[PDB]
Amino acid sequence: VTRIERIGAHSHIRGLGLDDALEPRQASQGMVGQLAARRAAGVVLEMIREGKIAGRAVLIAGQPGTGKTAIAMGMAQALGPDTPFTAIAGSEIFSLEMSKTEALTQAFRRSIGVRIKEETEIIEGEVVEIQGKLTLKTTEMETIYDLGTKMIESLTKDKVQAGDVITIDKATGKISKLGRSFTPDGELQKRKEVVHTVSLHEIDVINSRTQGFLALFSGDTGEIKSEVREQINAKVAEWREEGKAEIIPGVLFIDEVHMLDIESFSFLNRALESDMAPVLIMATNRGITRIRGTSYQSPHGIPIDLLDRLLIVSTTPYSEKDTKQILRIRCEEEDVEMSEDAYTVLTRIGLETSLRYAIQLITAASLVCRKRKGTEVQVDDIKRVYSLFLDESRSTQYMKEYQDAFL
Amino acid sequence: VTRIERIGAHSHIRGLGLDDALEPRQASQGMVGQLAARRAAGVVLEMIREGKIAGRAVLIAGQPGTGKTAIAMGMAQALGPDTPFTAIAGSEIFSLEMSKTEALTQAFRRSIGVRIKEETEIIEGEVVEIQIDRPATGTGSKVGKLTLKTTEMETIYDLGTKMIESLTKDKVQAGDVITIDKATGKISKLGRSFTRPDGELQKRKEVVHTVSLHEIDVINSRTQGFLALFSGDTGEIKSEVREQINAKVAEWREEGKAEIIPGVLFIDEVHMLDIESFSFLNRALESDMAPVLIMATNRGITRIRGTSYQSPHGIPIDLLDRLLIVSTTPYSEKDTKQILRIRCEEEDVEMSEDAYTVLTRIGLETSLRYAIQLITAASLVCRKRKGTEVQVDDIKRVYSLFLDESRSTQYMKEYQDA
Amino acid sequence: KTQRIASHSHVKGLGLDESGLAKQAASGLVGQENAREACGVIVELIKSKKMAGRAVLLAGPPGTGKTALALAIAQELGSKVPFCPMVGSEVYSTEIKKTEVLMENFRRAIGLRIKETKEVYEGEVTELTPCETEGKTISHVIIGLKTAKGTKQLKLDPSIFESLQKERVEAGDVIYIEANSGAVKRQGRCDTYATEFDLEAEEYVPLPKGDVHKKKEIIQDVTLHDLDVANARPQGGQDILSMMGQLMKPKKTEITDKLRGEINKVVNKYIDQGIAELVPGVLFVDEVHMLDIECFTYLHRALESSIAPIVIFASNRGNCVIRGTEDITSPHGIPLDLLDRVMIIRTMLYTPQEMKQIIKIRAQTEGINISEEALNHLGEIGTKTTLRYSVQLLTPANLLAKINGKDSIEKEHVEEISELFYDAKSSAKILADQQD
Amino acid sequence: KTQRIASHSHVKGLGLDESGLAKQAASGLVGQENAREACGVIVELIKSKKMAGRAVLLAGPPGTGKTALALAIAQELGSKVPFCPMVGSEVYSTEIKKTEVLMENFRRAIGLRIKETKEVYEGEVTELTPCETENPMGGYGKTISHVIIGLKTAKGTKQLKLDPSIFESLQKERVEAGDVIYIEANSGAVKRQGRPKGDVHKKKEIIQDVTLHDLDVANARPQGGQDILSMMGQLMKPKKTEITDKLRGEINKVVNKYIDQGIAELVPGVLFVDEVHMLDIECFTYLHRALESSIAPIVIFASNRGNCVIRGTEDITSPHGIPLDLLDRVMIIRTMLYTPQEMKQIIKIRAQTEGINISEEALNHLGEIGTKTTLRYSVQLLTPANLLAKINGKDSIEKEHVEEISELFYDAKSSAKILADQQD
Ligand SMILES: Nc1ncnc2c1ncn2[C@@H]1O[C@H](COP(=O)(O)OP(=O)(O)O)[C@@H](O)[C@H]1O
Ligand SMILES: Nc1ncnc2c1ncn2[C@@H]1O[C@H](COP(=O)(O)OP(=O)(O)O)[C@@H](O)[C@H]1O
Ligand SMILES: Nc1ncnc2c1ncn2[C@@H]1O[C@H](COP(=O)(O)OP(=O)(O)O)[C@@H](O)[C@H]1O
Ligand SMILES: Nc1ncnc2c1ncn2[C@@H]1O[C@H](COP(=O)(O)OP(=O)(O)O)[C@@H](O)[C@H]1O
Repeated sequence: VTRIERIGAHSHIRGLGLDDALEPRQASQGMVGQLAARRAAGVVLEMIREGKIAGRAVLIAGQPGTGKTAIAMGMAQALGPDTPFTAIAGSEIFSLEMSKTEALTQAFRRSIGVRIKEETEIIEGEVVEIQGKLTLKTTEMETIYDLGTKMIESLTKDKVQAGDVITIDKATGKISKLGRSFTPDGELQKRKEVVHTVSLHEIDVINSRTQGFLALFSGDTGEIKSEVREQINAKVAEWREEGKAEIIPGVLFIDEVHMLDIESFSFLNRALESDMAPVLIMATNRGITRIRGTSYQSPHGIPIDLLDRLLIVSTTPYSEKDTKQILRIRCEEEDVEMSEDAYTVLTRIGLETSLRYAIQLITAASLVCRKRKGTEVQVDDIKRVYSLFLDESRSTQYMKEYQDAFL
Repeated sequence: VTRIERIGAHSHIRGLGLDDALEPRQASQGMVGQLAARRAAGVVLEMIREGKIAGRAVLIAGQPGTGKTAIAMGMAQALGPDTPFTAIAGSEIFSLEMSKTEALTQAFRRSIGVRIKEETEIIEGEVVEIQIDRPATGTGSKVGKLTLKTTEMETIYDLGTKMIESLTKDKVQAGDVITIDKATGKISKLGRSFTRPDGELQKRKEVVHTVSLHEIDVINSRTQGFLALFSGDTGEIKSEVREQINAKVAEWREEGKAEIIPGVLFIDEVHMLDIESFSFLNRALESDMAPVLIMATNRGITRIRGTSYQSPHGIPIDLLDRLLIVSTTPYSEKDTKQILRIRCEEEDVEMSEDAYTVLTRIGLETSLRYAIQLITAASLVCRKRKGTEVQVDDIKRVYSLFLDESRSTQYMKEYQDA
Repeated sequence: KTQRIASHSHVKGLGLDESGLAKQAASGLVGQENAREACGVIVELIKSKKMAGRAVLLAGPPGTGKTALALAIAQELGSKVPFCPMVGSEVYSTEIKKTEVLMENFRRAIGLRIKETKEVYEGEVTELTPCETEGKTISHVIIGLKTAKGTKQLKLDPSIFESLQKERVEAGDVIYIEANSGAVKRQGRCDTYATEFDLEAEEYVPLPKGDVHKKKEIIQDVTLHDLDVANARPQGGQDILSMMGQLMKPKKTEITDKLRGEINKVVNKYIDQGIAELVPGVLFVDEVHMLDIECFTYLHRALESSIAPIVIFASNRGNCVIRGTEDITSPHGIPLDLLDRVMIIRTMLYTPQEMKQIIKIRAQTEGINISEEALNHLGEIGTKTTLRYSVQLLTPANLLAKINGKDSIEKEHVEEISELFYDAKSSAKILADQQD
Repeated sequence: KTQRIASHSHVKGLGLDESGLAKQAASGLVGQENAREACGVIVELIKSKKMAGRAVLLAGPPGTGKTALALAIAQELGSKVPFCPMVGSEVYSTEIKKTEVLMENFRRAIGLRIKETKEVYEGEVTELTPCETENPMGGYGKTISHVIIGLKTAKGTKQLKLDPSIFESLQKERVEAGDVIYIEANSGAVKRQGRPKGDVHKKKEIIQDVTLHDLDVANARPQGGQDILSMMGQLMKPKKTEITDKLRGEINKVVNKYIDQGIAELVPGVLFVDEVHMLDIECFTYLHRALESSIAPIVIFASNRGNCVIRGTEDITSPHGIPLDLLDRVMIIRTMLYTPQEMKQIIKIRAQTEGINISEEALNHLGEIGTKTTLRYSVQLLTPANLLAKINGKDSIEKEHVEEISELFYDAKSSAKILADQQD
């Protein structure tokens, strides 16, 4: 029994620990350090929970290894279930059959949700043929349903047998399902009040003729721009005036924004100045990089025009003392115990090498611990794994040969 | 009257002459000279016809005008019938419809083949039929009878009720040749020309049909004809070919029902190509099922397309180390006149020995291909002169009118454009 | 019928001892003990299934044979764990974008394992008149099956009866039936005439042998990619004349919101019911340094996902210009961002003393034994230029040895064929003269 | 009525003597003796049909009449030999790959002559009933796959049987009693709404000249006798690439099957590629094997520049925009530059076809101004001078007219002198 959800780099943390005073705990949900980044992330996260404004952009800055993606994934789980969240890489918007504006526009639209309350009754159960009156049977109770001449001609063409579970809805819906008994639940007469949270794909069902095809894949190219505004904003606007539906804001995350086309940066101007639009959490891992397509030098590889539309939150590298603590937190992931002297060698390696390498040293060493038939890892184990796998800084020294440079 | 088949540049040679001791003849099957490349072509040719190994790459290198392509043409003509041979160009894999990788592995797909041994029952002979089945009072079987005669013997048996529809659709007359098949297909011949009688009274036709790897297409596509006649859409979906195709071909192989026959891939002008294709050739050859390919590169060291680095022989070291290079030497002065003579015999041209001497000097000063272009235009001038033999004056005037690149290089002093 | 020694068949996998140490020469693999243990850890990582999204790296000069070591990694895990290679040149596609291609590969690695009991009912079909009847329809099917081993009767539903009536079915015909409800039907499969003529055509086959009911245990593993592509498309065919020619199969990019969530939920339910068991895949990437930088920035974010399987990378060249940057250079042709977090495995060239050993293993694998002199001279030619030159020269030496009539290879044959086939180094020496 | 005066419209032949000598002034073509004598062997090469796959490159200064000479070759070979002009920029296409256009150029160049004997049945249509539907198996009621349709003609009435697919195809179109409907063995539907001499049964031999490429496109997509294929006939595929085995192997095999019977006859074509120095290097790479092909027709090229940088290389430069490997395969032809005397003559020869009477003094002045800058300018100054002569009422062109016309329009070289003043 192995679920699809598995242990991973960002999968070990669940939720973002916060307090009423917005004071980040020392160790909360597997997160240690970055008190300023966690506090500011809690402020902008509260801004997401309030939903008083739209079209905001937050850019976090810092050195590689400060947990930029870990903060975004931490805020994603703390947003709560049944809420739209869209996190896309900078290369996902590129498409040959689709325009560069279509992917970003749909990225802004798909994050905004709509809550609609509809009350519909559902009568579902078994079927018993009696000669036209069908007796609906369920585990809890059984009732008799009389039928006229309207549904007889419809059931003669359709395939209906005794024992099959049928679901009929007062919406006048008809759904035929398998028996699922020899191979239902509840009551036959029930009044169901259900709140259906709907995404912004209403633009796609109104634009397209059928939503079944385009619901399972990206499908069609860029939709007409006038339909997204006049018709969609008109219907949603009237729904806000009537009070039937309530739009719920959402989060849109983009990682590695340092490399992007200038067209996207020019479109983000109107994207942020648009009436409705989700907040933007941006993560740039490079201080100064030339924007692709032109020759320029700007901070965070972004134009100076869009530079003032982002709220930058700086981060600090983790201290050597906190590395042992977060590694102790990572020890609980695989349920593998380490000796007290092993954290000194592992942290010592993590000082001169990247942190993720030390994250892989424990998991890689636990397998050799299994080969040693021991119940706990040893210093010789991690010292052997360090000889088996070496850091980039160590492998660079052995590249001084340059036998074939391919130059 | 004539077959209307025009002779090309490499159409002059037919087959590849070889010996049991691997000693190349002076002139064998049209090939003259290049004894080293002849013996090497015999080694790789025997290895290909062996079929014991697959996935090996052989590269041939030579200067322009050394006859490097004609060797591969002789290997293709001497490869034998019913042997799949794929010939592609380095620029042909570039397409806007499909990716270059899918086109390359599509050529690798077309190279390999599968032979399946099946047996069916096919009736051969004339048809003598009297049809009473058309009129009927009610509904009935309307079987009737049938009478067939063959040079071996004659057979008389009733008509089929299921095939009477195909008999009414197709043209059936007295003395007409029609072959009924177990597949319930329609195959007939002309009975008016033969009768103004062949086959046996009862005979089974067992034919082994070579099945190309295109079966992946009909398996993936809804219809086999559309994507077989034209490219249509792109290739098959990923992970489908290995799972369904490798599983099915795994059920065909080792069970004795079918065998795998590796093919030969031929790429032209590989010197200019993108590094992605060069990287895909290595892993494509390292795959379990790969054809034995031969590639020809005329140019020397040249920068590969896609990068600013100049690789040796216009190919990176990764692909160069993966295959063996066979270098070809230019034609000797003694072999040049022999090539001119065999081209005279192939093109039915009669030239004087002095024309072979002067034209041989032209072959020493200029490339042999230019001389092959001079003799063709000189034969027509000989036709204008009405003589039955070409003269040195005619081919000299042809050399005066048509100027070689090396001769026309000195005429660029006009500075018409820059 | 014959394996034909496809590619290199001498690799049976690592085959290391239970103590954990690696032999000098084991299972045809010689040397690379540090790489042997390095690749011996990752196979235990895959067999443990504790982590998802791990990254492996093979760093070595061209010709060290790390791809064959990856094949040993694939053979050690067995046929249970799905393993497929991905070349760096297949990411670029006209119809499908590169991001959707790489995503489809990450969905290709992981797979599901379903244990199903196949019940095969095949034989002569004798259809009895249905007993149930009355507002009439069918609602009950009674079909008899008669084989030389015995006769049985099977009751079927009217839906399967319509599935049979879709094709041509007649009394006394052999039909195959599976628990999947798929039934292969052939009109007139039994051998009979009764019409006085043999022209009925169709297929004339004698009565099959074996029992009617066949109970088997078949465990099928289906990759999640085929499930996403199969469920995303209507996957219908031959039910309409116009639609089959209308659909061009553009293979458009799937959406992550609906499809990944739906497939994830239904697979979670199927594995929670105990019907299916999810197994991780292995991704082996070649020429990783030749991908575009967008495939890198999408690649690290893609592997950082919890649902991403373990991926293996290989660096065939040293420091080179990054694809698409044209300016910034990075070691191993990979940027410093993705070069981090990926484990590094050292691969070193073999000493000349192993040349004759590897050539000997390839010789005994091909099935031809060579003399000690041909092994010494051929080994000297191998260590003089490259191992691939001698390994590829092993076959033509046996070919010429067989043509002359000798049962074994001699130094005159290998040294004679070495002059006919020029190595890439000597061919590069003859060139560069700027001639012709 | 009006030929639009393309300026290339007046030609007859190369004007070569029966012994092979090039006449000074023949068929309105004066000059380029080496070019015409060089093409006299080319027209015999194309007329001989024995050799194929040989390319001839034309080189010379701009305006030497190489295009008009190639047109004179196409007109000398006759209307039976197809001539397809093309430029290096035409091969670029979004739907078609770059190599497929050059690949099919050899197919559209080669001509074919097919004699198709067809039977036609015409007359007044009289129908009885349609084909009834049938239940699955069961033998039904028979009376299927037989269509009884009578035809009434002036010679007589004859009843004919037709297949169910034919009547099924005619059911979509409007069918009434007493209408003339043409029936052929090709399953074509020809009807006349609102409305027959000769016998009911007819047979005729239709000789059609079809290029190979037309058989390629028509072979890839059928005429749409079927319903779905007719829907594909209504919705046109933008383009599709044909496989090599279908484009070459199969069609060449069945063509060879038509050759041995003697009914169909194949004729070689002429492929004219102009401005080849702007063609990409990839079309040269494929053009190597395209020139090495046995069935490839003779190709003619034109180079308007002495030396150019090879497209896509950005570094290596080559004469005539062609690589040396490909330049060795083509046969170079050098064209002589025109003298002012033959310019003064060719201006008057051009004025003859134009239908404008020009005095000798104006011809001399046009020869002077043509020698000063370019001949093409004096060619373009012919019409405005005559129009001004018609406006002023003069019967013929005068030196003052060409002086005013030459004064209004600035020369290209003079404009080049006025250009680059570094203003605005
Ligand atoms: N404060 C933290 N607490 C726990 N884990 C962290 C923290 N910061 C980073 N990590 C871990 O470090 C790993 C690598 O982070 P990474 O994505 O490289 O950060 P960045 O994107 O800022 O370079 C992540 O998987 C994350 O789980
Ligand atoms: N063995 C041979 N005998 C006769 N002619 C040959 C031979 N080899 C090559 N040729 C001639 O060379 C021409 C093709 O040369 P090619 O292979 O293109 O040279 P390269 O490979 O140097 O470009 C053909 O027209 C053919 O007539
Ligand atoms: N440990 C080993 N012992 C013997 N031969 C090996 C070993 N590893 C690899 N090889 C040989 O190397 C070949 C594969 O090399 P490959 O991985 O393609 O080189 P590269 O990685 O440079 O492309 C195989 O044919 C195999 O015989
Ligand atoms: N020898 C000639 N005889 C008759 N007309 C000629 C001759 N040479 C050139 N011309 C005329 O010159 C005009 C322009 O020629 P052009 O096509 O520019 O030559 P090229 O193709 O060599 O550049 C043509 O319309 C043609 O009628």
